[PDB]
Amino acid sequence: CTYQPRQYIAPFDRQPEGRVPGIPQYFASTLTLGGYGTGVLVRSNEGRPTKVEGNPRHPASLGGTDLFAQAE
Amino acid sequence: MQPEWSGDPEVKPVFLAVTLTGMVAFLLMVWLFAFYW
Amino acid sequence: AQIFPRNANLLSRLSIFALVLLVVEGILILGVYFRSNYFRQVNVAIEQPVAFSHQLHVNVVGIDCRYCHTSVDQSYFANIPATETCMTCHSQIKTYSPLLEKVRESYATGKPIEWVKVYDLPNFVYFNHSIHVNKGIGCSTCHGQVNNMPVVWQQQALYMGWCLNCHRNPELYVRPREEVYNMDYVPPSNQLEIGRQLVAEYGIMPPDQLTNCYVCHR
Ligand code: HEC
Ligand code: HEC
Ligand code: HEC
Ligand code: HEC
Ligand code: HEC
Repeated sequence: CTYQPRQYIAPFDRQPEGRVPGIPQYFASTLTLGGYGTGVLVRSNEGRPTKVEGNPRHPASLGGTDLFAQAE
Repeated sequence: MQPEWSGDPEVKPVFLAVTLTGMVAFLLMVWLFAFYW
Repeated sequence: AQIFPRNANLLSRLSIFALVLLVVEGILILGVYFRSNYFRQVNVAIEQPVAFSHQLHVNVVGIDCRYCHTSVDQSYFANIPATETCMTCHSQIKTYSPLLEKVRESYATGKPIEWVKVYDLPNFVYFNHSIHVNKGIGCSTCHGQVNNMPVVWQQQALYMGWCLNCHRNPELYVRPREEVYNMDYVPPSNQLEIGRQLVAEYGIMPPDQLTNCYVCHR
């Protein structure tokens, strides 16, 4: 018996240009509740969205976010 | 009151054997748990 | 004498002695098994799908570590090379070779090459190469002579005690940067004095902080 399974690792075939592996990035996008857009900054762990935050430069979303934007 | 075994050739030898066993066990345990890594 | 033979005395005493010896032996076997190299997969050269040899590329061809593991000094993850980096040499060198077929199978289809992870942590440890390397530690006192490793093996089992030994006494392992420089670096005889000076200079925190739980586990 052994401490753990083989745990194979799969890398890329062509590296994304602006990405450093293991470093999350943040992208600016808009989420609408009543059809009115609210600016959001969303963390992309490895090209997948994982955490929505607020956009400090967006009017009506200065850092703060509503629950509906968080639970998207 | 004397021990039942008092006056026996085997008393010192058995005590010695028990002590040697104990020391060996102790050293081996110590090695495995402290120095083997 | 009523129901027992004469040698029953010796048999009973020897049975007690053997029972104690057997208990001690069982404890010893359990400890050794749980601290064995087979259990923790140490010094076992794990066979890889493409048979990559660090000895050839590093010691003979002479390629820097950061050419392949490009993210080692900037993030917690040492970037495993993409097939792009493999093909920048083998598009011309050793082309039409049966042992580079899998590589050539990639870079034409998007399928990756499934390497087997040698150094594996149980996903509650949260290691970071960046701070370590930047603080004067290299992959020789931390990994082994990978420069001369045809097949990479685990040099030591990554025990909690192993990490805590050096987190507590970092003056016996800290080096004057040049940690990515070829690991031909040998520690000097006066390692203690240089290590203390480097600990003072780099500002490595005392064991009061480096042994906290949320340093590793989260
Ligand atoms: C703060 C006092 C703690 C506590 C309570 C624990 N650790 Fe650690 N830990 C580290 C590493 C590398 C491992 C893996 C060990 C291995 O793979 O053999 C662990 C593991 C543990 C365990 C074992 C969990 C299990 O289910 O087996 C436990 C109970 C544990 N830790 C408790 C690394 C570190 C640290 C590096 C700096 C330090 C600090 C801590 N651990 C601190 C703690
Ligand atoms: C400079 C001497 C180094 C050091 C210290 C390491 N590498 Fe590499 N490495 C490369 C590839 C394709 C792999 C995976 C294939 C395999 O593991 O055989 C590795 C692997 C490692 C490991 C182990 C990975 C693990 O999961 O534990 C380690 C510790 C490691 N390397 C350290 C690619 C290259 C490469 C060519 C692009 C070169 C040059 C290096 N590595 C150099 C080094
Ligand atoms: C990307 C991580 C890889 C992989 C998987 C391999 N290489 Fe190289 N490689 C280079 C040179 C100069 C040689 C030797 C040339 C010769 O033997 O004539 C090799 C050899 C290999 C082999 C062995 C092939 C064989 O023995 O026939 C293998 C399996 C291999 N490489 C895998 C040069 C580079 C290089 C710099 C130009 C880089 C980058 C790589 N190789 C990357 C990889
Ligand atoms: C000696 C070669 C070490 C080994 C073995 C391990 N670590 Fe380490 N670690 C080392 C140094 C010199 C430092 C710098 C300390 C500082 O304050 O600058 C560290 C630091 C870390 C950290 C970050 C500490 C922090 O405050 O955030 C982490 C998360 C860390 N080390 C993790 C870690 C683990 C999980 C290890 C076992 C696999 C481990 N280190 C071993 C030196 C050494
Ligand atoms: C401290 C000891 C170090 C140092 C200074 C380096 N490595 Fe790294 N390495 C180490 C551990 C404990 C692990 C396991 C990580 C895990 O999540 O289980 C690794 C892992 C690697 C890997 C595998 C890919 C990855 O985990 O990101 C590679 C590749 C690797 N280490 C290479 C590497 C290089 C190039 C270093 C610079 C000299 C280096 N390690 C330093 C422990 C440590």
